[PDB]
Amino acid sequence: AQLLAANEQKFKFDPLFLRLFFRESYPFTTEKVYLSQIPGLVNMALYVSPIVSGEVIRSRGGSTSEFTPGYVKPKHEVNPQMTLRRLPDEDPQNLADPAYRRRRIIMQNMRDEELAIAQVEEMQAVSAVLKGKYTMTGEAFDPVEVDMGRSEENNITQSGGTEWSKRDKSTYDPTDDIEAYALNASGVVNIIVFDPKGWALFRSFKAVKEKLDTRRGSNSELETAVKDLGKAVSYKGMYGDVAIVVYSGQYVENGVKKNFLPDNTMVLGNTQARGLRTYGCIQDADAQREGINASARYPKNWVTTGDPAREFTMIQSAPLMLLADPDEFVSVQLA
Amino acid sequence: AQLLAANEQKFKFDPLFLRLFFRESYPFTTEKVYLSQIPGLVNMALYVSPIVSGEVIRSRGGSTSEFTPGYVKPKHEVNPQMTLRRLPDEDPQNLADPAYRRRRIIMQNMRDEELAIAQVEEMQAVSAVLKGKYTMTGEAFDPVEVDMGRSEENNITQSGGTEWSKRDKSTYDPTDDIEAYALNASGVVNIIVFDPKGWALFRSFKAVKEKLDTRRGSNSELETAVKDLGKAVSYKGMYGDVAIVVYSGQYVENGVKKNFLPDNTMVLGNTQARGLRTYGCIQDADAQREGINASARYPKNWVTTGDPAREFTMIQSAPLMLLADPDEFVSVQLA
Amino acid sequence: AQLLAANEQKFKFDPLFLRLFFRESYPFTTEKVYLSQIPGLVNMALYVSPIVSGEVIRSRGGSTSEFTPGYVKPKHEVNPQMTLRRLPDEDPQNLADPAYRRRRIIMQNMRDEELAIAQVEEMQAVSAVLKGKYTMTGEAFDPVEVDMGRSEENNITQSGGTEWSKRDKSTYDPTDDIEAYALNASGVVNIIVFDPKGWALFRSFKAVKEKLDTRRGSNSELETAVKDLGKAVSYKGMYGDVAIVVYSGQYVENGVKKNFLPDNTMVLGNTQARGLRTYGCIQDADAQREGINASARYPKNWVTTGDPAREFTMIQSAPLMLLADPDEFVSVQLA
Amino acid sequence: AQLLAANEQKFKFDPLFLRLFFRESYPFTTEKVYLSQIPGLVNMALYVSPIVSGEVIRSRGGSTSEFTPGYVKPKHEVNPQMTLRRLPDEDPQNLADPAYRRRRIIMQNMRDEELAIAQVEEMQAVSAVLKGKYTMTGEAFDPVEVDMGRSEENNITQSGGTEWSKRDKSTYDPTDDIEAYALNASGVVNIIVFDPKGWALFRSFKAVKEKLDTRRGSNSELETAVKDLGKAVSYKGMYGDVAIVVYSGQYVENGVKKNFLPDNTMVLGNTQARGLRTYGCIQDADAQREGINASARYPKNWVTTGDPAREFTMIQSAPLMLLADPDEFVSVQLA
Amino acid sequence: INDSGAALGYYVSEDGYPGWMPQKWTWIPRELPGGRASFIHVFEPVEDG
Repeated sequence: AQLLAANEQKFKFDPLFLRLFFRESYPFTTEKVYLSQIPGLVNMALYVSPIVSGEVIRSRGGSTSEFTPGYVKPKHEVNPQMTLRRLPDEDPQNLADPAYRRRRIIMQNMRDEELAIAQVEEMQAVSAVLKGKYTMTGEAFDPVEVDMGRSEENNITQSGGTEWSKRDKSTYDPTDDIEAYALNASGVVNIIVFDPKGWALFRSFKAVKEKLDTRRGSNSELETAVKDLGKAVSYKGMYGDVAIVVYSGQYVENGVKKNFLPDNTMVLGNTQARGLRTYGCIQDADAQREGINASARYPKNWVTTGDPAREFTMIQSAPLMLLADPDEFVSVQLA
Repeated sequence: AQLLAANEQKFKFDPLFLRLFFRESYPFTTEKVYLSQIPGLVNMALYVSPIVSGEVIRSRGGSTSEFTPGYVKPKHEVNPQMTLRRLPDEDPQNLADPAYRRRRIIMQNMRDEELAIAQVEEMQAVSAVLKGKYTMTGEAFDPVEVDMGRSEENNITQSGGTEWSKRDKSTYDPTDDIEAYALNASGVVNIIVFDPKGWALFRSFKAVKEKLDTRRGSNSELETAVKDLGKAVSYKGMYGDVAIVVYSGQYVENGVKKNFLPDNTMVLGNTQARGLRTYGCIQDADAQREGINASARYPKNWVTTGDPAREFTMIQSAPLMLLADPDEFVSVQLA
Repeated sequence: AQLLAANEQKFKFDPLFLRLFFRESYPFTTEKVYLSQIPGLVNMALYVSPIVSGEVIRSRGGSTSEFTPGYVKPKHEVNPQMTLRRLPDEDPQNLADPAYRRRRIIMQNMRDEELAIAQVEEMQAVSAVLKGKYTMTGEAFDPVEVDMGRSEENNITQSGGTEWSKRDKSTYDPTDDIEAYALNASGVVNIIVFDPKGWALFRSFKAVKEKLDTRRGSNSELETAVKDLGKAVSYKGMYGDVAIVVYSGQYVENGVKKNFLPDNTMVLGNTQARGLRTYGCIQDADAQREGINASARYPKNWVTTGDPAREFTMIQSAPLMLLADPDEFVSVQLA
Repeated sequence: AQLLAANEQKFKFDPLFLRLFFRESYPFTTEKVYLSQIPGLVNMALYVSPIVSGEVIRSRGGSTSEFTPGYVKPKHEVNPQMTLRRLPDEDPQNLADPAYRRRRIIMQNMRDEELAIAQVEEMQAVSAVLKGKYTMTGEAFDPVEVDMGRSEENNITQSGGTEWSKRDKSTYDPTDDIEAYALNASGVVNIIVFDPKGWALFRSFKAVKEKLDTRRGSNSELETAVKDLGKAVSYKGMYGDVAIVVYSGQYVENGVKKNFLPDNTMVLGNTQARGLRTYGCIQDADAQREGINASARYPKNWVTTGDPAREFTMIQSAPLMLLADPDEFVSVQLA
Repeated sequence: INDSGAALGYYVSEDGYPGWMPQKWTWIPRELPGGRASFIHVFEPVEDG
């Protein structure tokens, strides 16, 4: 059992979703998300006559304001019985210390913990901006469908009508489809991040390959983001006007591993779409009596006396991240 | 209700228009803009004989001296009912204080306010140097067209005759068109800032891509400006003689977001073009009896007693920024 | 402008609805009613095996948890220009005092105010337990239908089939219909409160008049309730097993007066039916910064400086009282 | 964790079964019920000759003395994270206190607890005096059938032969059946409490409706009992000689609610039938070392340190209430 | 105080400097039983109570 302050990572490397589209964090002192409580977009046009001023403007009463945040509280043991991750030859005598082994093993345990919540949050993000629906579900828990409201024109499919696979691999240009799906996106699209084989049949067209610019032509901080997360986001290059990226991230589930992304999917939208990170109550007596009922995360190291007389690291959170405008992204399944 | 002095930002990050072309601020104690009152360019050649001296030289009587400044006075509430933007772990106990929550929420509110007036001012700027016309308009207000006087040769179009899209993507050099549009610009052009797809079809020509220098070759403080505003201005590089930039700024309107820039447009001109920031009267009793009738901006925090018994932050301004020489920039719609 | 504590009535005389069926008050710190948040009836049967114990039991997630409380905030003036209600000869010299006139006139004003909100709340109650539907409506406000879920067998009609008017006035006994409508009421009925002519044609049958006991036979505190509110609830007597009451309450609307009760209606149910008094946010800066965001009522006396330079008494509330079990009462329109 | 003495209710409102028929409590220091140990009815006739006296008389050795009491020990949390039941406007500042919230929430929790054990005990009672069989059962526990010994003539059925539904609704008198089932009841019957539709088809006969007296004619304290529990026991009136009651009590099980009573059933017997409330051991170290091994109920408030580091309210009991004379009541299923 | 008015103790709210500390009320008796002057509360009362 070590203090709360032993929670230093400086490792925030989420794959460009919770850090770039979903910056809009709202931890609450209350259980649910109350979209009426969030101001979101403000009623933002009307003025008043040059004699007096008008009424009082409020948070404009969101129609649906009741969903259950994913209160996730996992834990692990940091029992000093293992040989640990030994960074090359930094004096294993301190590993021989139970104190250093226990502290850096709580380091390792907790980092596994937040990357676990981060990967489940990224699955929530990919569900969110791929269908507008999120499955708040788990065993011994009712499945609540949390819908931002993704429209039908945001779910139009490439296989409908003519498929890119069922097209000329040399002369056909899918740019026409690119603006066709981008027009009904309530904004400009500046990233065309694909799943791998989706980008494969996208680039199979020649027009794509002599239309794209392999050069840097550094447009924004997206190159810096790729250099940071050189793991699963791949900056293919410029398609001229728009940036071409491929995400091949993978989640390692209970017995097997598989990619986050489905077979062939796309979301057309902006890099500055508004993403909410509403956070529920944290059900920990420590959190309430020290005021961490409204926060992002909560770690603790703590000893059980009695039957499971041991010591554990416990991580608690409650995210219900969504997208403010589901119509911002057009979600297309590809050929 | 907090004092006037609680208006500290040190955040002036306008996108290179009101800070680089339109430095020429003229807040007035009078309602309208009186271009005859502004000296502008001074009658600046004649001398007198070596015996005596001549007559008195004045501000040379601008022909049109009557336009309505955009007196913009929005407001918001800073009601201490929200959980606020929590910068990472700087003692949320002070957020628990109504005093600190209220002061940093008036900070947040007012900063939203000046960035709102800044973005509407940038829309005014883009209208101004893209057509020479500005729409001083709003509901319950007559639409006044404020024209600097952009000439026809400053509005000549690329689609007229032969389009760059309707040209050889490999051998054609658009530099010829570059000096063709630059010659009738009343000066030298040293920035070729495009909107994204405009620069896309500009660079689609090979001659462009082996004529441009990707290197820094740091010419001026424009690199410093890009490093400051790494958001929406993108320093593509050197085209040799001239700098290549792309602006992809976006305004987030009442229900949707969209780019400031039209589809394919260009303005050819200097970085030192003269831009006026005439400012009208500020209609606030506080402003008049303390002499802020002639200024840039005015904040206040103030309580309403009675029916809307609440407390608000109010921001008031009246810009009518224009360009001294509309002929300085040639405005071209691209292929 | 007098302090908050000058709000002493000790006059709670609501007509047996908000005090006897709808005791179940739930003022919230949040705008809407969240029936999922209210525990209501608790999942209340299952035990666990004599080895260990089971899972955690929650508030069992009400299906619909979003309705708009009737945030009612009226006001009046207490301008010391009137001669007031002079209780017989208690020294009118203090009425001659502006201080005493103003304080007892704010007394009179505010009491009118809570009896106004009480009478509108009683109209809400009569709509609620007469059809299960409530019209949350007003000009410049969308009409929300708030439905508890009154079933069809709770809305079966006496005119259907054979009417009591179309029956033998001497030999027919409406007791058969009494248990016929009481059986599908999810409980025992112990008050048969009628509207006046409804009870008139009920008692027109002889069997009723020699079956009813005019005697006191004091069953419960309902006699005490009638003695308290001797105005519009009339304890007719005993019908033997069940109590016979008649409500003839009247509301005095904008230009005219008329009874609360429709022509001929009945609700069959218990005296201990569960009634919720969910209360929304109170939109008053005073209420928020002193924590009266979650309460029943809020008075204030307050001066306006400027154009309406006067002084007013303001009353604010937000009730959305409903019935937990709409099936508890069978609502019948009579012959 | 609060002391044992914080267990004050003064709320004993069981529905006339455990308080009127089953007063005969026998908490033991031993696990099972030992009917041989209970004296029950005493051998109560023989005297001795007027010379000397006879042998020693014992508890007359009950034949079956081994059944498993329903040791029920549920619990709940009283975590101070909820807003609680707010009785109208008694100073919510004390609810703001964690001390007052925690104490009155343990009040609420524990009262839910004993009413839970009371409702399961009432289901045991209704099984007992409706068939003489009780199912001592639960998951991870063998189902023991505890039989008082209800005889066949105590289980004779109305549907056998001629049904009351299959009779004249006007001229047939079910009083003949009333004494027919009452004669083999080992005593006089003075309550004819029905389930609702059972009483409905009972009273459908005219002879019933002009034979019954709706008047009070207050016979005993049963009117007082109905006035106390005006919830689910309904004193229909006098049938002349006998009292007519209807029980419509309901239990709210794991996901749904339904009446205690089956569709159409009756038990004919006395109001003074002998009911045993044998109580087993209480398996709580606190209870043993302070001598509450032989008692009715045991509450406690207690903190867990370690993995479930929380605080709970725990209620423990072990009832095995039965009827001394199963032949006292004739159990009839109706038409 | 009691019904007779005898000043038993006091509820000291927490300091408010800087202008953003919350107030918490702490118990302080007026004097110790042995006559020790712990909380010297000297004020001039114009009337009783």
